[PDB]
Amino acid sequence: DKRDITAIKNMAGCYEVSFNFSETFSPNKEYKKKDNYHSKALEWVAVVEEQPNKIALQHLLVVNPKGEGKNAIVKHWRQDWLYENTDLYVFNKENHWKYKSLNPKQVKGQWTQIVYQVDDAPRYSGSGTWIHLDEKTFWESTADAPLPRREYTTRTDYNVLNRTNRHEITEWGWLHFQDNKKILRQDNQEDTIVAEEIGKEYYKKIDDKKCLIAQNYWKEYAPLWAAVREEWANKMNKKQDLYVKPKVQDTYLYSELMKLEPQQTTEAKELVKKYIVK
Amino acid sequence: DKRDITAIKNMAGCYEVSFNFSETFSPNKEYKKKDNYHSKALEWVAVVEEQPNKIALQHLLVVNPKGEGKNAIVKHWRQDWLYENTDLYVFNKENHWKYKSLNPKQVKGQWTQIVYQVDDAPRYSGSGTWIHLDEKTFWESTADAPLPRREYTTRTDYNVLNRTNRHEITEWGWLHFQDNKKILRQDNQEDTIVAEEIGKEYYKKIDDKKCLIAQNYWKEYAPLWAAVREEWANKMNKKQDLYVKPKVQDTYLYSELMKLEPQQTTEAKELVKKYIV
Repeated sequence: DKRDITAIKNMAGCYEVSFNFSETFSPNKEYKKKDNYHSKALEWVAVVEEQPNKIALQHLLVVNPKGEGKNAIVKHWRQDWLYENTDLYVFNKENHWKYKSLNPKQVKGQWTQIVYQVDDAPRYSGSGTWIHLDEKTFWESTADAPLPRREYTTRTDYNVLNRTNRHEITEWGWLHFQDNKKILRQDNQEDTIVAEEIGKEYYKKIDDKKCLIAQNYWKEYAPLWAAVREEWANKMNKKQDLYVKPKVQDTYLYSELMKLEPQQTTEAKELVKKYIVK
Repeated sequence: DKRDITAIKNMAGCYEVSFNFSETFSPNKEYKKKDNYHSKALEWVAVVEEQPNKIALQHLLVVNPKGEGKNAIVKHWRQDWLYENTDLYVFNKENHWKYKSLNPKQVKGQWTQIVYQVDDAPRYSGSGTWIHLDEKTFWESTADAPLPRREYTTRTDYNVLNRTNRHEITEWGWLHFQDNKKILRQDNQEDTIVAEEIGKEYYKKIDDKKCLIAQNYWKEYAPLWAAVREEWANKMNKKQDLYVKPKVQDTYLYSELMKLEPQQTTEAKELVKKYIV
């Protein structure tokens, strides 16, 4: 179904995003639910790569609309879509992502979505079939993920967020629905659900012109980010587990990459390798 | 798909149900969320009617497992499944259900689930396709519905519950996931969503023995209820709107039927037609 490509590419554009999360259930009766979350943003999603069965989508955030360049844009998670892919990198705990090879017969008709981090490192991976039935266009998958900032800045109750993600194309844009389980993963033990949350992320399509600051940034700095991507790919094509340093020399990778200029491709690649433990 | 029929019939058996409801979002920022609802129950789901394009499932609750017969059993929502159905009764508001016709083109591959109440009156209807992909077996649809007991016993804040219902077959049984919206449809202001709720009902499969008390009741009282279904069907097959009197003589219908005996079929059909306007 080629309607599958239409749906992925319908997640591209200029959007005003409403971020919303509410806690729901817990296996502990004494659990005290945390207050609900709401944020807002201006996001431009771009199609960085279109290949025969690969579509890559980069999210960029416009923080200052009255500005120009990189100081007005903050990069956001990338979303890569691969058809009938058997090679996945999934989150275990901490800074460990493990290679998982899927059965090639279960991934038939399916698309794998690999969501990446701001520094372009792997964040989470899942596979599923796009459904174009009942006047609805949706995709669902479940994936273990690193804790987001809204959570690590607020609590230490858990280490893995299991996300059941749903991507639905809508009249006004798209919705990223999430039914998440907050899990405590400890070694040689079974996972424990500390709590659960529901999230509804609304992307309302607006005119592309209102996201021009980001389009102009990417025109210039795209070649650099392609090299960052290529290096991560070199590691992950070796099909071995990935361990990633969070900070080297009290500096994070995204910050170092951002300081770099558009043509400093070689330098960028060396930086990625400096944050890969192997 | 054949697997379609297999999926509906896997929603049957003896189950231990866990009911879980949590309010989530509201457009009123000053809204105070209500406490979460949790309950448990023992239920028997049975296949009462199976024809090629219609499968009906009756839910019966065992309230006392050390009991005998009728007073140990409480009737629960019937679930009728109809393939490629164009005739639906949809909840509007306040004891009124409106007839809706659908174009056969929209319902291809789809099944309609009409959920009925304890008095076998209609509650909600919706249509959707069963998905058998990704090692998952699911069905989803959206339907405006009347308020449940959990809510009418406690709130007058709203009058219609919009429900997005997901029925998924699982190894342990089935799950009823609910993404619902709480709406006030009114006068002097229009549809207001008061709050949103998420519900997850877990129907875990257990030994049939635990549900026999109910199986026995059904063997005896089945024909009375077949008769109640016959009268409602008469009204509904006339494809016109339905208004149901909530109470006559300050008496509810289920209560009257529940005061009857298997033999009393005519009286039942008569009691039903008393509450039909």
